[PDB]
Amino acid sequence: TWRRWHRRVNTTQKRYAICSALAASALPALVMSKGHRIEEVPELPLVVEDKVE
Amino acid sequence: APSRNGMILKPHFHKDWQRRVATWFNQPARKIRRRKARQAKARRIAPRPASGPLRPVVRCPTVRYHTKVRAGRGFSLEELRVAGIHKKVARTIGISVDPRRRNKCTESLQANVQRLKEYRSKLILFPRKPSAPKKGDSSAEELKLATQLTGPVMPIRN
Amino acid sequence: AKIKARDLRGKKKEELLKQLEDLKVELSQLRVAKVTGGAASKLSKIRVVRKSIARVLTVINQTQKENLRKFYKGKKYKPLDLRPKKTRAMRRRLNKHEENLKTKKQQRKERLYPLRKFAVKA
Amino acid sequence: TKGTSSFGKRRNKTHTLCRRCGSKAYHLQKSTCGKCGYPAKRKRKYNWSAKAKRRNTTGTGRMRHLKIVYRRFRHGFREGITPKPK
Amino acid sequence: SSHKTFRIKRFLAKKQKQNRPIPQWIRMKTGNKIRYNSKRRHWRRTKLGL
Amino acid sequence: GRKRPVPKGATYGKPVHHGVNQLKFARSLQSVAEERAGRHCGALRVLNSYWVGEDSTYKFFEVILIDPFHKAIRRNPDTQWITKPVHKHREMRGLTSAGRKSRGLGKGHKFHHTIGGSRRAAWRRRNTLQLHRYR
Amino acid sequence: MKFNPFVTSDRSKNRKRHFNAPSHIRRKIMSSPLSKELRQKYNVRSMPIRKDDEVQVVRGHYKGQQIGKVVQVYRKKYVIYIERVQREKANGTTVHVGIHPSKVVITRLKLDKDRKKILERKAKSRQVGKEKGK
Amino acid sequence: FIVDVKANKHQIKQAVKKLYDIDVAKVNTLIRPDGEKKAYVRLAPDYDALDVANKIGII
RNA sequence: CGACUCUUAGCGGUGGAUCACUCGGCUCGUGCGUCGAUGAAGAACGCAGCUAGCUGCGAGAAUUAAUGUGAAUUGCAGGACACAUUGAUCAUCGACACUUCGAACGCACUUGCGGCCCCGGGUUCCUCCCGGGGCUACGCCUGUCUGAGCGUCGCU
RNA sequence: GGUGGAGCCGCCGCAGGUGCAGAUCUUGGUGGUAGUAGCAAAUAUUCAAACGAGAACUUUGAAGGCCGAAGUGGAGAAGGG
RNA sequence: UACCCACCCGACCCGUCUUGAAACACGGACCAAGGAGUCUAACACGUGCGCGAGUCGGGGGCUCGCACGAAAGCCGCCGUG
RNA sequence: UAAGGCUAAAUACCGGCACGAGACCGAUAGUCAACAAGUACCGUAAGGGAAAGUUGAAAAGAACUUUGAAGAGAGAGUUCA
RNA sequence: CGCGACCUCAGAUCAGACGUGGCGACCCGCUGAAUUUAAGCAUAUUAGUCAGCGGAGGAGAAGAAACUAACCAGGAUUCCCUCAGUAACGGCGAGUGAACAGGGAAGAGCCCAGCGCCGAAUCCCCGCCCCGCGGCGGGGCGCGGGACAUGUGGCGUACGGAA
Ligand SMILES: [Mg+2]
Ligand SMILES: [Mg+2]
Ligand SMILES: [Mg+2]
Ligand SMILES: [Mg+2]
Ligand SMILES: [Mg+2]
Ligand SMILES: [Mg+2]
Ligand SMILES: [Mg+2]
Ligand SMILES: [Mg+2]
Ligand SMILES: [Mg+2]
Ligand SMILES: [Mg+2]
Ligand SMILES: [Mg+2]
Ligand SMILES: [Mg+2]
Ligand SMILES: [Mg+2]
Ligand SMILES: [Mg+2]
Ligand SMILES: [Mg+2]
Ligand SMILES: [Mg+2]
Ligand SMILES: [Mg+2]
Ligand SMILES: [Mg+2]
Ligand SMILES: [Mg+2]
Ligand SMILES: [Mg+2]
Ligand SMILES: [Mg+2]
Ligand SMILES: [Mg+2]
Ligand SMILES: [Mg+2]
Ligand SMILES: [Mg+2]
Ligand SMILES: [Mg+2]
Ligand SMILES: [Mg+2]
Ligand SMILES: [Mg+2]
Ligand SMILES: [Mg+2]
Ligand SMILES: [Mg+2]
Ligand SMILES: [Mg+2]
Repeated sequence: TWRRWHRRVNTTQKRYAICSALAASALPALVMSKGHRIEEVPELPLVVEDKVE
Repeated sequence: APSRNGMILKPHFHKDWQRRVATWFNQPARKIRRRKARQAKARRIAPRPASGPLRPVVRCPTVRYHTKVRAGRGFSLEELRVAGIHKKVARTIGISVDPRRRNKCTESLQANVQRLKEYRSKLILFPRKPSAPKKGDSSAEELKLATQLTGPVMPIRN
Repeated sequence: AKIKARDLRGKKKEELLKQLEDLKVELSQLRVAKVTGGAASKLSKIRVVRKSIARVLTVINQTQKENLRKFYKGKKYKPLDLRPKKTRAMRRRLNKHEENLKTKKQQRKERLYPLRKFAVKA
Repeated sequence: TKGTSSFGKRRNKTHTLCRRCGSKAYHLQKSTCGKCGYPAKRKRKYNWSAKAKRRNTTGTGRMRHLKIVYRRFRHGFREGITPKPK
Repeated sequence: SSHKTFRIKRFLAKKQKQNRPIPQWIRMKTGNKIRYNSKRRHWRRTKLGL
Repeated sequence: GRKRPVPKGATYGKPVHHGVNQLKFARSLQSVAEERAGRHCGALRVLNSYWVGEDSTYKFFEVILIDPFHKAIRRNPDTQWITKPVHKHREMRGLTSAGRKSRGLGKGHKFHHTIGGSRRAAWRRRNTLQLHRYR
Repeated sequence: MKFNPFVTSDRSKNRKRHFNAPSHIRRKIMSSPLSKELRQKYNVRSMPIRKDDEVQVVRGHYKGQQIGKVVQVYRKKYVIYIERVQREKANGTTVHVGIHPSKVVITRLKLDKDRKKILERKAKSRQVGKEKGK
Repeated sequence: FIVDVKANKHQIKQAVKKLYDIDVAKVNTLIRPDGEKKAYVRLAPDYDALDVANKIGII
């Protein structure tokens, strides 16, 4: 039971992990290349009105 | 059998660590068990500083630690006859009484008295009954607040 | 034709004992019939009758005890059957005077120094 | 002759049925059982082989007082009250 | 033994009744796993709880 | 004193462990007295004890016991704290005046073992790895 | 998604709570839908099936439009036993064949004191949810 | 008769008497290997078994 | 082509791997924290219309009354009932019950022996005898009654 | 290709109780041996009929035999149930 | 390439301990299935990534009935060390 | 400031009841125990202590003819099989 | 050669209570090895651990300092981090091996005896009523008992308290 199940990351490491994930949430290359079926989408960092909330 | 440069190591596992190992997969459910107390206690004592009673400015002891200051246990006795607060009343008014502190200096005495003087002034004594007489603070200074003090009452910053 | 607890509840004690003793007899014969072939028809009844004896005897001890716990209701010194059977620890818990009792010293403190209500910083 | 020829004259009994245990371990001579140990007021349970403990503990039997305790608690231990009639 | 006690007699009475087969009708019950008794004894092999 | 209860000398094993005459009970004799009086009157709940007299061969410990279930005790508070089921035989656990001295508690630079709850629950804490979740 | 912890979602645990549920519950389980006519008339989607209720098979080998009446209910085999729903055995002795409620549709409820009040109370709950959503 | 196993003869006698408004010369009990207590009850000479069989329904 | 044998193949078995399922485990969390002389835990024996086992129950024995629930129940019978009805069944359970051992309690454990109270028959307390009900185990607390003591006195 | 009857795989990652010929390794199964060893302590059987689908083996009769009252005779204990 | 067969040359039975095994050393009838370097702490070097005279991590706090959650996020905490 | 004494709270929980989940095991694994499991059986006794899951979707589980003393077959029948 | 108080001590199937077994992870007293480790070995260690034994509860123990400190001081308990694998112990070797300060969870404080004050201000058990009765309790009324003067109630308890 006392196997070291869980693990560890530096805050900074795992903040600029989010950066790199977000920065590539633009760039239709990478996003499409996950099979994310974005072809008829108007623009990629896709912003929407705040009516949606 | 050592080989070529390490430390010595007296790891202490000759006893029986195995039986008495505490793993901590409570940790997060405990976090929450706790949450619900902090939470519940506050909703129960509705208007009352959630953190707890008022607690004195106090200096850390041993020589290294000198320059720091703390929430102490409770305000001294000598401290109160001075602020004009009866020790058994203080305990009902959310004023923390240690009665076990040797007060040695006028510096840290008046420093710590000013906290009581401060407290009195920004304290809304919510009256015994609704139709109640003296010392309870007026229906204006009463309507204005339902305000629990989140965080430590009059926090002591160095 | 079931001898329901409807129709017994409000009846005289001595009457029930006759109807019990009617059934008891009748049961004894159904055991005989069991041994002497009998018939499927009879070999069911033997259950209905058994149970109907309960349906009866219940009502007897029900209505006895209902009655019996009405003498000593009010009297102090009453028997074990009727004394309230919660749990040993539980019947040796303190009385419900004997914790909400307070020493007079303490009452005197509860009067002079009760806990106000108050929020602060305002 | 300590085998076969002695697995022979084995007529007479040491052990018999205990009136507390149920087991076949009354020593007739000693008149102590030696599964529970009888005249001994207390059971001989024994921290000792946990195997032989878990063969007869609260659970294994019927629990015919007990099983209806935990019933009564669940719901709250009340008595002398009957659900509202029709 | 021919000199028994009652306690010993009440045993064997019980044990004796525990040998009978399985009622055939059991085997038609909706959800069986039961085909033959499987706790049967024979005086000669398996020698009681005594 | 106390005498290792073994057939003859026969304290089998190593020559440290190899004694029998000269060695002492952990508890005190007073606490044994309390033990045995509270163990007679199993109904009664032990309080505490004086000394009355001694001899070369015995000590005479006179012991204060209470009925938890004199109404003269349930009904008066202060006293009604023995009644409560926690205190069932205080003297067997070592909660008596005398009985506690053996456990070796207090505050300070000597009551360091027993700095958890008690002698045992000191080391329960010290001879454990706090192996955290998250390491 | 479910949410309420204090409910299960476990492949096994409610596979279990099946062929161990008491006859009490099996009623609710052994329910079939009502035909459009009744579903209109009454404002109730589905009902617990009952011994003498008239029923149309919808799925199965011998689906059809023939309104047979229910005969009995294995709540043990946990399956119903209908009228011309039957097969001939090797000896000619006709035996009915099992069908669920769930694979059947009610075409005429057999009404009662106790069954009416359900139909009221289900239809009242339906409309209270629609009036609450309104 | 098969009889309840805690029965004595003066109980079996004041039973059989009470019921088949009979009277009993002597009772004579054994315990069948099975635990069932038998008790075969001689009825006084004035009084017949072969009739009181048909009353109690046996035969 | 003779028979046996070996190899390989075509099929027949034997065995029970593999795979695929899974009302069981295992692990980890949360809530609560459930005994008893009013007589536990534990055992014995018995109990179903057809029942050996498990399970459920206790001479009211595959349960008791009640409240929901609300038509089944079922291997086969059999059934009431009136399914316009505590109304089948199930869950709940709160109404009543609790065979024998057991801390097991009158004394012992043979299953025998008693004591003391009551009520049937017997008697007509005449005593058994036969029937029925209640007590009778050890420790100790508060109280009561009866006492003991050349213990300490008092009055005679 | 056949049979089988319910689920499965490819890449990029992450995770293992991870790959058997061996340990007089563990469990279950199966051979050769082999249709092999063997069914040898108390001298003893034979005929006829019955019954039976089926008889050396059951039964009845007849005949030959043994135990041979310190018994293979007739009753019990403990044990057995 | 694989099955049988045919020929010509080659050719000792594996595993293991072993200076040396085909061993007149030991294990090993055959087959299925199971089966042996695992986890944790502590070091140490090597390397990967973050930040850099800092840097962290808890333990604590603040933000959940978790569906995902016993996660993630955030804290003069952030430094009491 | 001992020689007298009480006490919530955090704090512990492989036993109980009641639940929720999983990078889990998946019937020689997983607990001894998926089932009559602490069962069968062994030992006088302390104690020891197993094996054993799967028809199909539905028993629709071969009616009937026929061979066979009977076990078994051949047709036939049922079945998507 | 009486009767009567008390003191000690018996007997009661007396009136009313109660104790005893089990469960046993966690909880508390005690007791208590040897494998093992040290390349042996007895010192040491395993390890105050297992068995043994005793004892409790919904948690257990402890707890309002005969403490900490050496500061310019703090301030019941327990718990987590931390100190810190450190001060020391040891054929100073195998191992062993805590504490003080800080931060944080939580955080509540209190009661006796004595000195004295106060017509025992007390307490227990009966009887009659009034309410209350499925955790037996209030209210009253009774020359109905009894403890208690070798001492029962209130204030009071050291942070002062009494007057
Ligand atoms: Mg706080
Ligand atoms: Mg006081
Ligand atoms: Mg034999
Ligand atoms: Mg298998
Ligand atoms: Mg398999
Ligand atoms: Mg005298
Ligand atoms: Mg794995
Ligand atoms: Mg393998
Ligand atoms: Mg001869
Ligand atoms: Mg004979
Ligand atoms: Mg070598
Ligand atoms: Mg050679
Ligand atoms: Mg070798
Ligand atoms: Mg103290
Ligand atoms: Mg205490
Ligand atoms: Mg406590
Ligand atoms: Mg298997
Ligand atoms: Mg297995
Ligand atoms: Mg298979
Ligand atoms: Mg298989
Ligand atoms: Mg097929
Ligand atoms: Mg106990
Ligand atoms: Mg060595
Ligand atoms: Mg050594
Ligand atoms: Mg050695
Ligand atoms: Mg040593
Ligand atoms: Mg030591
Ligand atoms: Mg040590
Ligand atoms: Mg132990
Ligand atoms: Mg401290």
